Amino acid sequence: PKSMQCKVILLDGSEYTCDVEKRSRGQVLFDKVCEHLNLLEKDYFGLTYRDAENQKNWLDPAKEIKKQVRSGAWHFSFNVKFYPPDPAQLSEDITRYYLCLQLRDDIVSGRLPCSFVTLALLGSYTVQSELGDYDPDECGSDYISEFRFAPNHTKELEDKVIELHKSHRGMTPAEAEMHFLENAKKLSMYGVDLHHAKDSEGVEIMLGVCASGLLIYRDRLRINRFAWPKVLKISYKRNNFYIKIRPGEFEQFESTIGFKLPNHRAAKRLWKVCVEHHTFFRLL
Ligand SMILES: Cc1cccc(C(=O)N2CCC(C(N)=O)CC2)c1
Repeated sequence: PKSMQCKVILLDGSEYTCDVEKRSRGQVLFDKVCEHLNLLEKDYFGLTYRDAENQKNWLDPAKEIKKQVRSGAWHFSFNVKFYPPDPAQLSEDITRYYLCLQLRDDIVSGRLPCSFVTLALLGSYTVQSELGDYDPDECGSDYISEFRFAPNHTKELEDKVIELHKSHRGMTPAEAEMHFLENAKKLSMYGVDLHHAKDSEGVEIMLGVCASGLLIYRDRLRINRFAWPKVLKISYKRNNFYIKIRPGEFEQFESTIGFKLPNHRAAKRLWKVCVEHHTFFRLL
């Protein structure tokens, strides 16, 4: 039985290596990673890989790994797939812990924009969780933390993290992680997966997929929001993605909004993440 080596980047930035039979479905690898991580609440997570176009794709647990990675290396990342709207309702601390690690990367990467004060508050909870109570021995007026807190670090941000860290004396890692999540979950881009698209008039927009529904960012003056209930059906054809929207009660007919994606694979990728989000958040 011939086995392929798999390399998985974990949320702490470490590499897990294992082997699976070469015809294995994604679920086989995912189960091995989750066992390694002592993760039971697996439903919120998945593995990503990079395609021949270098785009992030979700490894489908139901399909053979080889028919997805195709010509590419068997190299993956472990990621949050479905961001829980209320992390306090997760049953395990270790689940909240992996969600915190994901969000810290979302923030440092700039996928999850954040005000100065929220960057410093989130940072202060991370330090409390990672190091425990504030110690002036480690920290002088010139302190810079090893922790990455933001897409651009300043001395003022490092100072504010320490100031808030001082206020958290006696907080346990689980408690600090829960506070981190209570703040992160409120950010306007929390758990929003963004896709580049053009509207029916060729104007560049972003589509966001999240728990509550589909967002159309036409600009900061005009964001349209379609709660999952308002979304009749989803479809792709060629480079196009279509959303059918319920009529207002007493209008007779649904509306169709069409979008032009960069290529056929980007349209199919958007369709599949929408279907998965609608199913997941239909059942939550
Ligand atoms: C489709 C739809 C319907 C209602 C609200 C939104 C919205 O604005 N989101 C989702 C929630 C998110 C958050 N931080 O909870 C802020 C962005 C989207």
